[PDB]
Amino acid sequence: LSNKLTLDKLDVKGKRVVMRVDFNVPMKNNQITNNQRIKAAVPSIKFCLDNGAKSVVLMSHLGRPDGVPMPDKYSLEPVAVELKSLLGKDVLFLKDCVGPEVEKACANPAAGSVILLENLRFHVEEEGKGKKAEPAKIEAFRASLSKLGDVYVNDAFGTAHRAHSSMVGVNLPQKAGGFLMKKELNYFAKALESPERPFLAILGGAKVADKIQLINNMLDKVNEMIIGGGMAFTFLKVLNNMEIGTSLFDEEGAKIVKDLMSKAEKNGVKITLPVDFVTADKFDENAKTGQATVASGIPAGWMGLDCGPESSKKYAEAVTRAKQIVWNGPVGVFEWEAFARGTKALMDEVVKATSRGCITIIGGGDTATCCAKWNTEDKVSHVSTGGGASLELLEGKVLPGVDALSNI
Ligand SMILES: Nc1ncnc2c1ncn2[C@@H]1O[C@H](COP(=O)(O)OP(=O)(O)O)[C@@H](O)[C@H]1O
Ligand SMILES: [Mg+2]
Repeated sequence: LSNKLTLDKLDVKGKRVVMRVDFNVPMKNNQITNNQRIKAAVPSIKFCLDNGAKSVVLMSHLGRPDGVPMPDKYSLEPVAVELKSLLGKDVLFLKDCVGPEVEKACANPAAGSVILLENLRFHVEEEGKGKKAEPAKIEAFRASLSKLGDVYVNDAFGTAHRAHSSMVGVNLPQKAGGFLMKKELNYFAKALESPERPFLAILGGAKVADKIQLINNMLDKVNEMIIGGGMAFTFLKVLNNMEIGTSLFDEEGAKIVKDLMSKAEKNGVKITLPVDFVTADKFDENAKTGQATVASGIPAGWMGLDCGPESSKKYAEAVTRAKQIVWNGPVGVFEWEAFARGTKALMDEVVKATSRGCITIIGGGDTATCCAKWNTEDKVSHVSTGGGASLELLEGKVLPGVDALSNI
């Protein structure tokens, strides 16, 4: 951010501040399971209020409602409640994020007002697609958001890889990076400058279509890569002709698997894929469970939701060799006890590695929740609010949310 406006240089006195945050927090049984991402924005929010901001209007997405209002499933209302406790101030929640009624709520607020808008992705104009997109409405959506403040702050590190309307399209004269954006970028700048080697990337989780497309460039930066979680099945189906049942599979990514493996070979990147699994008869906490290996395949109508013990051993071996690790994506559905062992075991190993001097970086809305669940947040080097955003920094890219900020 050396050439970007940041919040420490933004005059907020008497100003309405419209602020993009990443409040895309994990939810289970409808409750917030980790408030990490909300707590992480509090320093910027408090700074604005302590320095005389007239208001702070907070906007985020939650999940992927795909441009349709889904207040039953993906409302940010619970976040407003949580933010109250964390701030020490009350926060007014609006049931939309644009236009007439929201614009009036934000036009001239009482001094010190904190306002949280509803899920930006209830409108197809945020992402620009759903559910297909339309330029004049996209422009109009961005215009509306811009009226909600006099100055703009982006503290949404976790979303900074998304060139979405709220992230790159707000038109106000001063667009400043917040303190979380600064903290995260500064950490990664230093950690990625001259990594300790071997440098291992651990890629798991879900969102396989997105994550598989990051591997090509990551292969130029790391010395080893664990490909686990939901992403492994695309690789195993292609490379081993493994039956994968109903496990996550990315048709598009499947087409580049062999090219990625070629490139890993060319670059001397050792790829560790799982070799065994805990299977489920459906995507449910209380599914019937089984075991499978790559040789056995996964039966029809069953899905692999965790790696098995033989995979955990191979993952542990990669971790023991590492002097630096970036981990994004649990290696199983760790939210459900039946499918949590692989991720706990990997967590144990990553903690052990830190203790003997490994630089260990865990990132993501869900992967950071692994740290919270097993009480390891202060037992690794850094826990980032960014998952994909962090992987994009590892690739060596500028994040669109940062690029869109005002130059100094
Ligand atoms: N084999 C699997 N099949 C389906 N989902 C999985 C599997 N392994 C992990 N997951 C899920 O991936 C989800 C989070 O992945 P992701 O969003 O990519 O991570 P992060 O939010 O840290 O970037 C977790 O909710 C976990 O339940
Ligand atoms: Mg996630």
